Amino acid sequence: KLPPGPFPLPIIGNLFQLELKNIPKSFTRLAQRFGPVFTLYVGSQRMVVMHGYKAVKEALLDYKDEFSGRGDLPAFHAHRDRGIIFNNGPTWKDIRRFSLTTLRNYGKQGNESRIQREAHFLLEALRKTQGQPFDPTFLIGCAPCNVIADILFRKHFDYNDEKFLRLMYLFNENFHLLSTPWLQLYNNFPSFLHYLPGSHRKVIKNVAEVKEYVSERVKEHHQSLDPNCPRDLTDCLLVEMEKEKHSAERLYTMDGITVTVADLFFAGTETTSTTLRYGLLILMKYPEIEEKLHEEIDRVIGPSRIPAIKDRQEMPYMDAVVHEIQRFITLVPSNLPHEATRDTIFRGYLIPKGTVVVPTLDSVLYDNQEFPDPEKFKPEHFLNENGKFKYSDYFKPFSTGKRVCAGEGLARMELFLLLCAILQHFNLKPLVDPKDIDLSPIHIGFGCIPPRYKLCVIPRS
Ligand code: HEM
Ligand SMILES: O=C(O)CCCCCCCCCn1ccnc1
Repeated sequence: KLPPGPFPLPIIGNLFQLELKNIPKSFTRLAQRFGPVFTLYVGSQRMVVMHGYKAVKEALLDYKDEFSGRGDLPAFHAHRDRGIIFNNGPTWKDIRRFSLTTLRNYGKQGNESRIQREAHFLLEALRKTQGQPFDPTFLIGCAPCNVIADILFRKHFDYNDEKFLRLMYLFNENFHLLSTPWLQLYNNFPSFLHYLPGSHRKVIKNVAEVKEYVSERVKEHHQSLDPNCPRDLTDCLLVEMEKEKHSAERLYTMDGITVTVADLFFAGTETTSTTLRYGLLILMKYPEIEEKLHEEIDRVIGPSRIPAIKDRQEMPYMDAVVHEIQRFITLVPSNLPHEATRDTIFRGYLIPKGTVVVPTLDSVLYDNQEFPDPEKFKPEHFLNENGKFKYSDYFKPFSTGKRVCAGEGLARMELFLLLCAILQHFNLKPLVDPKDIDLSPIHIGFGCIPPRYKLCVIPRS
């Protein structure tokens, strides 16, 4: 006995129910017609979609083990059932718990200091543009890139090095491309379409170039490994592997490790970068907000002292903007796809093993009761009428549960420390009138991709 759904047609199924440029808006339409749990078939891959905090909460927390699987994402058949993001096999639980442990120890003062170092290079690069117009995409991006780099490869990159930029280029191209209608079709009809021309070929060339670059980095680390002396997360995984040779039941291969690593790298980068990039664009739209932030920075931190995590509890306005940048932009709006590990019962309904379960996040992030006027950027969505920070259980842009984002703590510290560093030293100057900025995502699918723009940064000191 399944959840309500539209009458699915042969082979295509429910395709017609969805606008491919805007799946999330199409899920919300379905939420009115059929309620907070509904059944879609696309391909003949059956999926269950939950809408609204109540229904999204339950699915993620109440039925933890049941929905802890990873729905199939064919663009990433080079990552599939290895690593962490894209993996549905029995190899998942142990790689995830171990990578989590490792991050937390590299992370505690290590993350604050690491991020803090990186901001010196970031600011230098922003100064360097000598107040003239620049696309921030591959400037602001280098900062979260380096941070995940040093954790992963103890490697640090200059801002103009060829390969660095090429990695960032691929990260960005795949994200744009994975948010286009053409890719959405690819994702549910992979065997009809895979071998045809079109930009799934590009997204796949690119997944491979990234895996190849990482591959080489993991072999480099083999060949000069001091087992006594990890230098980065790569070594720790190599080390977990060597402790595991005398065992026919293998839970790490060179392959296993290169994927864990690629996952962390591209997620460690593209994710923070998009957020930051969409944050600056928002703040050029609302000059009054950017200015309230300058006053609070100058009052609590002053012209020059480096920003720290301890400054957060003391800046309730920044805290609400960093929260609202994330809330408003709904970076991953349909979440990452879950799947039923087991046949299960949800509220009243049957969900078979192998059903893709979509616990949609923008429906939570955009609750009309939690956040009146959810369509508007409004810092006071996280402030009592009293100027103090207002916590929300509805702030789930990292999801929650057995598969909660592995990079949460890092990302959150990044958006804060970095936004702070940026605005302390510069003001934003756009090249169009604040009134004229479209803040709407240009591509909506896998992520929400912001308009491409240029700006100027004007030194404060
Ligand atoms: C900056 C904003 C970020 C957002 C909004 C975000 C969001 C998400 C979301 C929504 C998921 C899906 C959770 C689920 O399966 O239910 C996810 C998974 C994941 N994220 Fe992130 N992320 C961000 C940054 C990062 C960073 C910085 C890293 C790593 C350094 C990271 C690493 C991962 C990994 C490895 C998974 C797969 C988890 C698993 O299946 O066990 N993310 N992320
Ligand atoms: O294809 C590659 O190897 C690199 C490009 C992949 C870009 C995907 C970025 C999506 C952000 C969603 N996410 C992924 C993990 N945590 C959040």
